[PDB]
Amino acid sequence: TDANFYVCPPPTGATVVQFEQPRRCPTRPEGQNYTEGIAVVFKENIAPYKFKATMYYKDVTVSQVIFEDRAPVPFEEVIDKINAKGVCRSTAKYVRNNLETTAFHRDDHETDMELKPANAATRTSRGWHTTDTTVNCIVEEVDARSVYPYDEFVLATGDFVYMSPFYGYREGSHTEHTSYAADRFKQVDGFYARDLTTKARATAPTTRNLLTTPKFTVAWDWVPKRPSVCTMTKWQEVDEMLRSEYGGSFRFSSDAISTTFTTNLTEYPLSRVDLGDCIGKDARDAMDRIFARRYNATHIKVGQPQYYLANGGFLIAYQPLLSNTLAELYVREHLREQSIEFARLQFTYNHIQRPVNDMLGRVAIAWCEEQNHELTLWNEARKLNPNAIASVTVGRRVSARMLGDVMAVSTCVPVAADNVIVQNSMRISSRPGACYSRPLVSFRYEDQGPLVEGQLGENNELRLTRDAIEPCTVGHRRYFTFGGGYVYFEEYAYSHQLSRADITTVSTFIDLNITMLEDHEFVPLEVYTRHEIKDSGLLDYTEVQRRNQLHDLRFADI
Amino acid sequence: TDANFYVCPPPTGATVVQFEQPRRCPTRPEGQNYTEGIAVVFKENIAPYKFKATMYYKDVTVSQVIFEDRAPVPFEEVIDKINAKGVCRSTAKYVRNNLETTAFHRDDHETDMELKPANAATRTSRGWHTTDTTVNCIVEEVDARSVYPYDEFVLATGDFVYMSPFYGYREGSHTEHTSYAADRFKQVDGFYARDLTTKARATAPTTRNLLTTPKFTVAWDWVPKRPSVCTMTKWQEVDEMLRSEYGGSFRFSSDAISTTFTTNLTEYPLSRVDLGDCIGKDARDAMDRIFARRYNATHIKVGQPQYYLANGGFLIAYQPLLSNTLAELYVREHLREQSIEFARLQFTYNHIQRPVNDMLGRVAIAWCEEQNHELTLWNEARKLNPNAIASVTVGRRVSARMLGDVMAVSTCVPVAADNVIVQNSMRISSRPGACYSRPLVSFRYEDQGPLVEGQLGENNELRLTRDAIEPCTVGHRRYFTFGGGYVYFEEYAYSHQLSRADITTVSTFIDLNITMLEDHEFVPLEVYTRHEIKDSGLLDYTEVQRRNQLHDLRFADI
Amino acid sequence: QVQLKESGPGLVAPSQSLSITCTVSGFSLTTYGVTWVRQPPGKGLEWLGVIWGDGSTNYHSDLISRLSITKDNSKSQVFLKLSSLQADDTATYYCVSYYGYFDHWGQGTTLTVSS
Ligand SMILES: *[C@@H]1O[C@H](CO)[C@@H](O[C@@H]2O[C@H](CO)[C@@H](O[C@@H]3O[C@H](CO)[C@@H](O)[C@H](O)[C@@H]3O)[C@H](O)[C@H]2NC(C)=O)[C@H](O)[C@H]1NC(C)=O
Ligand SMILES: *[C@@H]1O[C@H](CO)[C@@H](O[C@@H]2O[C@H](CO)[C@@H](O[C@@H]3O[C@H](CO)[C@@H](O)[C@H](O)[C@@H]3O)[C@H](O)[C@H]2NC(C)=O)[C@H](O)[C@H]1NC(C)=O
Ligand SMILES: *[C@@H]1O[C@H](CO)[C@@H](O[C@@H]2O[C@H](CO)[C@@H](O)[C@H](O)[C@H]2NC(C)=O)[C@H](O)[C@H]1NC(C)=O
Ligand SMILES: *[C@@H]1O[C@H](CO)[C@@H](O[C@@H]2O[C@H](CO)[C@@H](O)[C@H](O)[C@H]2NC(C)=O)[C@H](O)[C@H]1NC(C)=O
Ligand SMILES: *[C@@H]1O[C@H](CO)[C@@H](O)[C@H](O)[C@H]1NC(C)=O
Ligand SMILES: *[C@@H]1O[C@H](CO)[C@@H](O)[C@H](O)[C@H]1NC(C)=O
Ligand SMILES: *[C@@H]1O[C@H](CO)[C@@H](O)[C@H](O)[C@H]1NC(C)=O
Ligand SMILES: *[C@@H]1O[C@H](CO)[C@@H](O)[C@H](O)[C@H]1NC(C)=O
Repeated sequence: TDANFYVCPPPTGATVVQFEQPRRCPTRPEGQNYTEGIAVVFKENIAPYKFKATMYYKDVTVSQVIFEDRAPVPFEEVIDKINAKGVCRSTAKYVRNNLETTAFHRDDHETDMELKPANAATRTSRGWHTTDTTVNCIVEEVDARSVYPYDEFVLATGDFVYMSPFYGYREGSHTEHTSYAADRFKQVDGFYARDLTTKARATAPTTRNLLTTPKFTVAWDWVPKRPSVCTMTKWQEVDEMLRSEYGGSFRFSSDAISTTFTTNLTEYPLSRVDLGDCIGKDARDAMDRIFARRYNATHIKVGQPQYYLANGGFLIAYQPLLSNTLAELYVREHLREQSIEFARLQFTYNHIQRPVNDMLGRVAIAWCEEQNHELTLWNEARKLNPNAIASVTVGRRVSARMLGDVMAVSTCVPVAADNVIVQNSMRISSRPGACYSRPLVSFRYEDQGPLVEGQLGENNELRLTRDAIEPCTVGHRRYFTFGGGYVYFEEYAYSHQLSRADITTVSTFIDLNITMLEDHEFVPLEVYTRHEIKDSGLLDYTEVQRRNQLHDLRFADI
Repeated sequence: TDANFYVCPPPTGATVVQFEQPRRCPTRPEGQNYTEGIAVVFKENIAPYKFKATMYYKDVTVSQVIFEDRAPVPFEEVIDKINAKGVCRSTAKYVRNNLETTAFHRDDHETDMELKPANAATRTSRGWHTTDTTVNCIVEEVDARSVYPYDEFVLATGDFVYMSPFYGYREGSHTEHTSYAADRFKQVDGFYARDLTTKARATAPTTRNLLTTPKFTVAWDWVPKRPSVCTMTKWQEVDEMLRSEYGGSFRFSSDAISTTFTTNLTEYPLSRVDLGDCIGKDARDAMDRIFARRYNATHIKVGQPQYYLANGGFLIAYQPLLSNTLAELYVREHLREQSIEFARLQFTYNHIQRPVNDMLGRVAIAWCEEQNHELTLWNEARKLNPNAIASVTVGRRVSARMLGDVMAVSTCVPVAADNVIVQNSMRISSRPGACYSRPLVSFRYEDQGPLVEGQLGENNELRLTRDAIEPCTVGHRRYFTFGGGYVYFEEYAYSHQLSRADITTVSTFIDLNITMLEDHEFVPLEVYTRHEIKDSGLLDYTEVQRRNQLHDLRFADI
Repeated sequence: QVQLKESGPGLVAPSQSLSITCTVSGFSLTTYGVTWVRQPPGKGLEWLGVIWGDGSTNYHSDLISRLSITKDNSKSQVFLKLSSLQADDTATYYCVSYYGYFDHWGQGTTLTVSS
């Protein structure tokens, strides 16, 4: 078998995911009225609306070697030159030194030229341009997303558009939010699209919107707003959650959520809203399902469920429970007082509540300490390799990088293994003494498509930039992941390919049956007579920490 | 809500915490006489004695551009010039080329000058100096600590003082340890303090001690030695601990301690010491509390508790236990032999001890393997970020760094969020092409206090040195933690501030509902026409590992 | 030179709370502590407690449940408190400073518990 390759692009920042941090676990339990039970937490339905938008812009530069900037394209040029004929006007207008100025392509004359598809781009992010003073016209199709407020929508490039995607004039959408002058927007009725790759023209009309931002022109199809779905969505069904009362506020804790919620001790009147049919129905249905799964044989329900609004925008549904052993103590004590109703009886017998408070207290503290141990370790690995940590946290291969203290994320494009080829050598002939640290690769996004140049990354990743170069060494030997198996390289030359099952695996935590042997270092004689560094494998943490120390010494020498 | 900021100073080494390492877990169980039970381990009461001490010293240098060194200040100058008037003598004495030498401030004349408070310092580490040949007088108030032996006390600067803090002549303290000549120490009766910040003079006397070390003069108030407290203290109450006999020595193991103790198979005669009332009382009280918490319903106590001295200075109290199922086997077998007393009966029936030895053997081995897995991962993260690992291990924000193979630790000073301001720009105008990697900040240690300059660190940390500079890039976008929320910066310019709840959170381990999109890289045209590097976020582990490779190539080119 | 003087009610009823204040001069209470000692009629001395320069305090095992000591550094006075007084509490209370170990002692106040 062979795994699919991935060409992960660099995220621009359209999607930023903050990540949780450690907490202050109490040294000794202090919460009152401890109790276990089932819970279902609901998150605010952000209602993400995704759509594709076309971006237009031009580039202008001076041939003397200066003054390079970007500017948008007017509306008439997009709907007449580009839409009707797929061509861009040669002349371009811009502001230079706070003064109106113009330019032309090679200063030839006022003419028109057709647009051509981008050389590499992506199959899902098609783009076009007029050329691979100088003027260039560029048109690109990118994705866009909007949230419940629908006041702004972010493009795939990371730039926000302060305007509602549903704004228009066809269906009285003038009331929609907008932050641009009336002269900066235009809507066309009966508009027909034209795929520049084929120029076959659209088959049916689609009203098109057009906006001109200070840096580019954006256009998207105006679609009526869909009916609003339920305002809340099930975030996660908690199998077990402990509730504690302290400081006039409840405290909910779990082992899987890794977060503590706080409420005002008053049940939110869910009945006040007619959405109970969406939340009350889904919530109650989950309580019985979880209860029948494991609590039907050992626990008993205590009254009807409860709903509370927690800090951060979460709605927590609750169903307090108590073990059969604790139930025996309550009924036994109740019989003494008599000389069946668990509600309005729990927390009454202080002597019976004293041991359970301490018992459940250790469980809550244990989860908090364990979660802090995992959170601090997870956060460190996240900074060390956001690609692997981001991919596992979402269940699919994903690209990500840290934009300071927040992590930007984007999706990766997969490519089949039969569409990639690896070069036979990793040495660069342009300059001796330097060679690529990883094998070079050439591939195509799809079968029969154009070939592109790139470099092999980690975990079948395909890098579009060939920059992983390093001073070369003697006795080189490395294994690189390539599809299902591995590709072996020695002395910066392709040797052969081997499968995944041809190498010893240590899947288990501890394996003492490794038939290892005392390796004897064998260095070529050129290391002594020519003083050329010998191979040392990838840099260990101390090696990189020690390697930069030498750089400081070299700088001091200089 | 907003979290308090922290200005963590660099630890000097007064407090060094070594940290545990992996162990050699047995591949198969080999211990004999396995048994479970409750345990309470006691550590030697080090009895840390903390106090504040004042340090005095002078600096002398030559104006020609040489010979810069430090020297202490005599006793008469401290008690007459500094204590009575808060001034330092202009002239200073020192040894140059193994010869007596003197100096003066600007070579003017023999005069006196007053001391002024330190420009930044800390509210809890107040310091003073005469000036912000050249001579400068400095006086500082730092913390000191001493351990049970009371033979030496370490100052906050990390320098040890080989002398007992209780040494003196008032109450016959001549027998206290000391390693300095009699002429290097002086004690003053009826001494009056004077806070240099106010010069209000003390209200009541306090006998003061004075010592002159080779580098500085130290003075502290002589306080009589407090009565000695119990010699041992409860280190941790073990909820479950397994005891095994092997190689003529017991072996105690637990799941929370992560350390194995070894004893000589002989109970330490705790009754031999009268401290049993402190250890025997506290120990026995913990045995019943732990037993009544979870072992009263499933286990039975086997005889009276036991005490053993383990390697490393630990005293382990024990209470062997056995499950009810195992109890049935013993009583059932005892009845056969009869053709109630669990003591002197356990380990007798070999056929009954054979399965329990193997059963508990897996538990002990399982804990050892799991602990090694966590220890090796924890130790690696410790080297990667001692500040976060040190803070969670103690429960409070703390500063720390690795002094080779040992970690030095110190406490951090908190500052309110309303006392810090962030600059609107992070670009430095002194030299184009370079700019700070994090926003600059200005704050004050307390309300109405003087303002200080610094840089914003990680996790609301405030750095007193502005040195985090980097080659600048195009399309810059970063989020930095600032108080409760985040501060957004783009193109090295302050954009706006946002709250903590305005970013998607992935608190749970796996979240598949991330509404991400395929980001399309948007680079300014100057990257091509001006060849200026584009932003790439923080450096991934491979990037830093790949970035230094280029440096090696650049050095080779040079 | 150091001196200490006690001030109390002299006579109190049983089961009430006692309050005695010891005024001291000659040393700063911020650095040195003060110890309390009592002596019933015809018996030896008995240690009650102590308050060091810091806010920490130590009390006898037989009086920890009822004994309590506080102070004020500005006034150089140490307040002694004792709740649930019994009949045998009748004794002469003294306040002994730590400028030394037990160098200076106060004159002492004779207290009697009776209705
Ligand atoms: C739990 O209860 C507290 C206290 O009642 C709630 O905080 C309160 O929240 C209300 C809004 O729901 C705040 O009122 C608003 O405050 C400011 C002026 O302070 C202004 O914007 C508005 O005119 C309005 O009055 C109120 O100030 C605030 N009180 C406090 C003491 O913070 C809290 O929201 C409740 N939490 C949950 C999760 O239900
Ligand atoms: C467990 O038992 C062993 C063996 O008895 C203990 O080791 C012994 O410890 C004593 C001191 O307690 C050592 O005696 C001293 O040794 C040297 C000369 O070797 C010298 O400094 C003194 O004159 C004195 O004799 C003794 O040598 C040492 N024996 C061995 C074989 O190492 C051990 O301390 C016990 N462990 C525990 C935790 O109780
Ligand atoms: C724990 O729960 C009990 C039972 O609800 C609380 O005790 C009651 O408190 C209310 C006021 O909140 C009183 O009117 C009742 O008389 C109390 N007793 C009973 C039997 O209901 C108790 O306050 C809760 N504990 C905390 C710390 O809030
Ligand atoms: C396990 O414990 C048993 C019981 O104490 C030990 O067996 C006794 O050993 C002593 C000498 O240490 C003998 O005098 C007894 O006759 C033995 N039997 C009994 C029933 O007490 C046994 O030695 C221990 N195992 C190991 C490996 O030390
Ligand atoms: C709970 O268990 C009882 C006893 O077996 C059974 O009758 C009942 O149907 C169960 N209920 C659910 C909801 O599983
Ligand atoms: C090899 O594996 C066997 C089990 O298959 C194990 O018993 C043995 O100890 C192992 N040998 C080594 C040298 O680790
Ligand atoms: C142990 O449990 C028994 C049976 O319920 C009970 O009588 C006894 O008081 C319990 N002892 C302790 C110390 O909790
Ligand atoms: C979104 O969350 C729901 C539960 O609220 C889950 O069933 C669904 O699979 C999630 N969708 C995706 C695309 O991950």
